[PDB]
Amino acid sequence: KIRIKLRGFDHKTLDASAQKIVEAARRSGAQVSGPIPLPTRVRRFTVIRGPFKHKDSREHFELRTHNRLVDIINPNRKTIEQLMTLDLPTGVEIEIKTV
Amino acid sequence: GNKIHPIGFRLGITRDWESRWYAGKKQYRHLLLEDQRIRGLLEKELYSAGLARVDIERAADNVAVTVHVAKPGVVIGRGGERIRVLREELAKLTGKNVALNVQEVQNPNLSAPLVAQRVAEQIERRFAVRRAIKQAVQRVMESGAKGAKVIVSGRIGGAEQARTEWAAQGRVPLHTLRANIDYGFALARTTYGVLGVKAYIFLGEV
Amino acid sequence: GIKSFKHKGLKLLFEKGVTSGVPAQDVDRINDRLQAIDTATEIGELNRQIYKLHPLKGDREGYWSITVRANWRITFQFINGDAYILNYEDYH
Amino acid sequence: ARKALIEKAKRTPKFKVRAYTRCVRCGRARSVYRFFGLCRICLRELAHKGQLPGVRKASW
Amino acid sequence: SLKKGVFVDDHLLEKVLELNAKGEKRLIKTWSRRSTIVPEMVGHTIAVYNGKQHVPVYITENMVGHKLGEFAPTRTYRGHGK
Amino acid sequence: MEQYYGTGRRKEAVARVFLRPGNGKVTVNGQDFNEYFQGLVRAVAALEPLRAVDALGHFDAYITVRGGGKSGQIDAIKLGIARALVQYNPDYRAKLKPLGFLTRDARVVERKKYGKHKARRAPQYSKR
Amino acid sequence: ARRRRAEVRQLQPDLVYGDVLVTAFINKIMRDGKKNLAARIFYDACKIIQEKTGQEPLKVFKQAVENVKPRMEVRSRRVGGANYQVPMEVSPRRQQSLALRWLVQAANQRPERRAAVRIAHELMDAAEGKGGAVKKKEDVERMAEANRAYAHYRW
Amino acid sequence: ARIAGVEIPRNKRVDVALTYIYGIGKARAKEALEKTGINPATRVKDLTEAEVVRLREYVENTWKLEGELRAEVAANIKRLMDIGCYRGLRHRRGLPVRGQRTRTNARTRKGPRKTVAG
Amino acid sequence: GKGDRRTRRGKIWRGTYGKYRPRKK
RNA sequence: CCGGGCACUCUAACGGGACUGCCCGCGAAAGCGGGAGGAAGGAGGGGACGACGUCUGGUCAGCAUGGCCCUUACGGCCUGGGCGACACACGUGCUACAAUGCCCACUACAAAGCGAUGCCACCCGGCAACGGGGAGCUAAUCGCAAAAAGGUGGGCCCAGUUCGGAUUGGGGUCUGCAACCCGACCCCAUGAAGCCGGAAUCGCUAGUAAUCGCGGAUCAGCCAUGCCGCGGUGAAUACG
RNA sequence: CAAGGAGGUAAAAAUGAAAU
Ligand SMILES: [Mg+2]
Ligand SMILES: [Mg+2]
Ligand SMILES: [Mg+2]
Ligand SMILES: [Mg+2]
Ligand SMILES: [Mg+2]
Ligand SMILES: [Mg+2]
Ligand SMILES: [Mg+2]
Ligand SMILES: [Mg+2]
Ligand SMILES: [Mg+2]
Ligand SMILES: [Mg+2]
Ligand SMILES: [Mg+2]
Ligand SMILES: [Mg+2]
Ligand SMILES: [Zn+2]
Repeated sequence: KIRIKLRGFDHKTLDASAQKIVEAARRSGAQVSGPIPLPTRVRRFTVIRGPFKHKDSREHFELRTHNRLVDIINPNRKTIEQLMTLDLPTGVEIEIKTV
Repeated sequence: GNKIHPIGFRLGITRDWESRWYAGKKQYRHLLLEDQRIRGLLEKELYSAGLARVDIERAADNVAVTVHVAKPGVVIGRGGERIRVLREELAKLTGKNVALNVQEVQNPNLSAPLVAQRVAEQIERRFAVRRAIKQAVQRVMESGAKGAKVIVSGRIGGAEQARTEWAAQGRVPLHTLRANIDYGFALARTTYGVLGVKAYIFLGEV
Repeated sequence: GIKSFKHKGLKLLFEKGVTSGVPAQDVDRINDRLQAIDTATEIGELNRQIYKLHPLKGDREGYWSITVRANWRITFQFINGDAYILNYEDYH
Repeated sequence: ARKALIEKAKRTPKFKVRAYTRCVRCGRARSVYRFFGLCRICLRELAHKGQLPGVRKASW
Repeated sequence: SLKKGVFVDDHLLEKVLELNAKGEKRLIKTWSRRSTIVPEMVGHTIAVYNGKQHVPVYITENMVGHKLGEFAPTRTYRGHGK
Repeated sequence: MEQYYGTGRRKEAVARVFLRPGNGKVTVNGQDFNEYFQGLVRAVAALEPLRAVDALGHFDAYITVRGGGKSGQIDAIKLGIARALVQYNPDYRAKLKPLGFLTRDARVVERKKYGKHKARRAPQYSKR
Repeated sequence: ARRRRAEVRQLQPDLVYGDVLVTAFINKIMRDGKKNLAARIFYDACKIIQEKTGQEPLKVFKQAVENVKPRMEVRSRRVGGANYQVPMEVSPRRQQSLALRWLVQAANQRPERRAAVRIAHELMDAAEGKGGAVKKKEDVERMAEANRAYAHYRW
Repeated sequence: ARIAGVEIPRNKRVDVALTYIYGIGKARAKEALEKTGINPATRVKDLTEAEVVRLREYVENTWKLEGELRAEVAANIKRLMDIGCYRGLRHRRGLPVRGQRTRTNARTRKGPRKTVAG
Repeated sequence: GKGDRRTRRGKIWRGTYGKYRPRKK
């Protein structure tokens, strides 16, 4: 019933921090749908390489925003207990909602 | 010439970020401006420390700020000032958790920003630049470096004629990705103008 | 007499007296050459030693060029007692 | 007109259409990205610095 | 092309209406084409600014959607060598 | 009714090919292998690996397709049909190689590169 | 400087025929990369061949190409600011290419209204040895004929 | 059939033949024959005289067309004669009315090039 | 007629819709 | 669409996968040719990556900065004008001169991206632009979008013509304090030049050229036919 | 199988550029 979403710019921190919550939910009495890899939202932009006025030949950058989903079954305060405030991100945004 | 910033050229693999936080739109713009104003405010009254980095991390009103310094001499024991209101003056336009840490950069002769900054000081001391370059390189090479390279360009020793002094010992492969190459830069302000100091420090990888 | 300007700085200096188009130390220099190019009834008069006068070559044929200072040239076309296309150009 | 001109860019009153974007790091009025609030010049500088969270070189 | 607005300058009209009761003098300026021809005060002259000076334009019916400054060219041209 | 693998891809096109051992030479997806591919000459070339083998309608085709346009889909179907008959007939390998019906064909649309007008077409100039 | 001799490109055989030639012809018909319209026109014209003559288009088209084949062509070469025109032999690859190219071009040169009827007729005319392409072929061989003088320059 | 001021178009579809009148174009064309109730794909070759009469009576009336509306259009430009606006001066000088680019182009009103050279 | 504002083709090219190109169904 | 299942497809995270390693021939070696080996090969196809230096190259109008100069002003505010001027000349382009074509109707098949101070389903008015409503969507959920070339049907029949769309009159809509100078669309009517281009001149060697539409940045709006990306169909030729 | 010596030698294609 409990749905958690984890967005992030770094994939290595995401693929690891959203895997901790798979271990911290499985070893507390619940069935956990593993790291669901939602598609990425790549936000590119292309900037002229020079401060002057050399239109041809520039250089572009991208801001990949990754999405990862995980669902746990029963909202028992046994699994809730651990995933309550035992948070270890580096700024990774987490969404917790039940529906 | 034309060569890409050896830091940006890595970023992903080798050399991580310097401001590590995540946000969507309507927030990124505000938090980046604040973030940059922290870097701007710190650099001023903390230059005497000579800061190699200014790492920043966030987590909803958490704002962690790690200041790497060769010699953290300007911290002086708890209530001995140089930290108290100093790490608290940040929250005069922030008001968030101003968690300011201090790191001890062990060898300053292996920190590119510090190397270039030491050189740029010497330019303003009216030192002989070519000899200053040579020494700084060997100094870096003396402290165990796998390769080094310092570059001062323009208006050397005053004198109407922009020059470019060049020195580099050992190995500095900029094209390679598994490089671990530290890059630093510094503005030397002189009574006759402005000149830039590049500093490249290289260690192994694989 | 001068009749046309290709340089906006020179043009303002001679017309309105606006010196914010030229170098500040070259205001008196640029003035006394323009006036001499103005009172000139023939190119022969623009022949004083300090100007280093001389017609250009190649695609710049028909053009003249007195020297203001350094590598800076006042280039123009002199025809029928008048100068045209007055330009303050670096000789490159 | 540059100092009094980066004033108006933040002042923003009097008719809603007279308000415009403006790089914060610089004072550039052109090529100002809404996402960063920066000009294309500054954005490139900081992206190479590493001071742009997540922002990375694009190769494909 | 407006439809539910169809506007004239309030300040142009203020000056134009309070000088319209039982008659007036043609001495009346402006600084905005922005307005519109305005019926009533047709037998009037509106010195419109063209960027340089105030051109006395005259109203004699015939004009409507043409605000003002169309009766106040801003450029000169006049000829191209010929 | 039945199943036989199916993974044919060509230039951003995905086709899952099944075939069910029955004399009814049939179709899939929208309408007929015709109908859905009518007016298209090269559409019927996807069934060439069946001609390469001894299949004059021995299977009931079932290919769900997606992505790309018709031609790529048709190409992908060819790769899927072949991928089926090579799967449940491992000895039918000695015809998918000489005839070359088994290749993903990495030939895909090349990226728009800056400066150039499109892929490789240079923007054209005059010196003067 | 052509270090590689540029290997000969190979095509896909068509539908119903299996030609290693017809598809090459359909390609020349093709404009803007629309093989659908291109192939249709040819097969359309194939249906048109059946009407005006009781012959199978696979031979009518085949023989037409054979009749619009340049035995030898003129080649401009060396010494004198490239002043000479040595009449050279034509490679089977080039006879191939010229035949199909001249066919389609002469076909669209015809005053007819539909592309199919132009193709069909130009093929029938060429199969006989009458087509405007056959003119082009015979013309190119005239040029090659008149240059036998310094043909011994060869190469 | 001498419909308005013209008669020319014979064997060529009435929805098309109608177009050959200054005032008809394409929209008023099918609009006129659906309102008159006549088959658009007809021969135009003098078909049922009745359909032709009804068509003529409706078309030639209703809206202004041919030489009459050419006169009105020319008179609408004559509006900006007097002491007219800016748009009138553009009709005076012979230059484009809608304020476009005249540095190059604008040949459809200026006319073919004259070339000054200097 | 990619530039004629009275075609489904010109309306495509221009982007906008209208009478000569309705917003589907 | 549900029950349920997730093997297929897809999503994105680490991996495996050729190193001419194996066969024949050549060679002193490097290597080269050829052949089963497989999805793939003798740098697989594309990216990012640009040596010492050169051009007194470019950039004081992104920014920093030495020197010179201006300070009731070369600074500051405002309304208006101008950057959009046009006898002409050149560059890069867009749309065409048509029938492998145009118009109308029906009917398919993409990718890469953007959106809750917005994208706006579905209804209602309206020829339409658009306006009234109003559901869903913090978005592999809802929406932008039906991709277009294609196919099927039907109509023009080669004539400046159902080609071509400029220019101009009129009537409207939307943003905006306001669109005269100078905004984009919508509708009516006009329908020009052009029937394929002189001397010259450009691009591209395989998903390539050509051709077709789609997205995004900037952005109230837009003069975008531009630029940066996406996929659809898909040639020709290389003797030398 | 490894060249020493003898001989027929390209055309149409001119100029310089603006302080050391
Ligand atoms: Mg360009
Ligand atoms: Mg393409
Ligand atoms: Mg204009
Ligand atoms: Mg011209
Ligand atoms: Mg490399
Ligand atoms: Mg220079
Ligand atoms: Mg400056
Ligand atoms: Mg301009
Ligand atoms: Mg004509
Ligand atoms: Mg014609
Ligand atoms: Mg190539
Ligand atoms: Mg001479
Ligand atoms: Zn900036």
